[PDB]
Amino acid sequence: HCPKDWTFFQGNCYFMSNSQRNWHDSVTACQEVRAQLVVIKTAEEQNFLQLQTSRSNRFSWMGLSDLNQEGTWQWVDGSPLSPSFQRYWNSGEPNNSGNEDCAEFSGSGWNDNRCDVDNYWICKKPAA
Amino acid sequence: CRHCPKDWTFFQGNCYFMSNSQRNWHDSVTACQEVRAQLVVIKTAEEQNFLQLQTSRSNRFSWMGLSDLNQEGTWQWVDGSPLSPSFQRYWNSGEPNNSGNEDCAEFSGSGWNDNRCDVDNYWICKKPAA
Ligand SMILES: CC(=O)N[C@H]1[C@H](O[C@@H]2[C@@H](OC[C@H]3O[C@H](O)[C@@H](O)[C@@H](O[C@H]4O[C@H](CO)[C@@H](O)[C@H](O)[C@@H]4O[C@@H]4O[C@H](CO)[C@@H](O)[C@H](O)[C@H]4NC(C)=O)[C@@H]3O)O[C@H](CO)[C@@H](O)[C@@H]2O)O[C@H](CO)[C@@H](O)[C@@H]1O
Ligand SMILES: [Ca+2]
Ligand SMILES: [Ca+2]
Ligand SMILES: [Ca+2]
Repeated sequence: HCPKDWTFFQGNCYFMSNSQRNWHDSVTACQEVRAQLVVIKTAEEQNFLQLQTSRSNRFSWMGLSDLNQEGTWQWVDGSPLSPSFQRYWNSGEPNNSGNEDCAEFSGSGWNDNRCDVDNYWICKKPAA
Repeated sequence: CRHCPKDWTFFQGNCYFMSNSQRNWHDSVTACQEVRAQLVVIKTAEEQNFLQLQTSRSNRFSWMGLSDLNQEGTWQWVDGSPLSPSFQRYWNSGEPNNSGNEDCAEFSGSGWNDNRCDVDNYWICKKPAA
């Protein structure tokens, strides 16, 4: 069971924003609704999110970043990016932007983009 | 830097928007996000005074970004800060009474009242002045 306007998928609820904001404000926006900028835990979830993103032609932020530009990607839950997910980057990605780097769903895979760019976002929280 | 969008009011470096439509608390939170704002999180007594005057003169019940949804009795602002002991004085007499389970805060008369989150109320957004 999920709140109205939230999507249920494999035990979790996902909120697809209908507006755009920078990565930081997106992290904040999800906490406002007792959720978290989506942290992908399984390949099934990734396929699901990538699909929703591509069908709506909307570049969307996920809770993954390398704010120090040290090439060290971490999820907002504190966990690191497993090498198993490195395959989700689009061709040539991730290419540092020269500024704080954040991950976005773009077409078929993920892109590295500047964190202050305005993108749609996706929040996630357990179903009830 | 005291510039605000049309229909928004300025006070101490921030812009406030009072809605003309009504939505439940949850939808109000997301409504403010759509306009690059946040359901009002009150940080100072002075701000509370400014807002209570605006709301009482409009004669409307309006949502603020405060709730005790996570833990009944412990109020939290949507920005992650807890309701301070000093701000508890703003609840109207006899409130919060959790009548039929009320976990969202609204401006009501001269102070605040907890109401059911699924109730349609006007709302107030806040964002930095530019
Ligand atoms: C006279 C005046 O100042 N008018 C102002 C007005 O002031 C407010 C107004 O409130 C009138 C009622 O408005 C709504 O109906 C409710 O907010 C109601 O409160 C009860 O119901 C809500 C749920 O709908 C509860 O959240 C609330 O706690 C309260 O519940 C009742 O609580 C008692 C005590 O525990 C309990 O015994 C009852 O069973 C319970 N009832 C229910 C339904 O649960 C308001 O009473 O007038 C009040 C004067 O007495 C003021 O105190 C209010 O602030 O504000 C507007 C806005 O500016 C202004 O235009 C108007 O002139
Ligand atoms: Ca409750
Ligand atoms: Ca309550
Ligand atoms: Ca009440």
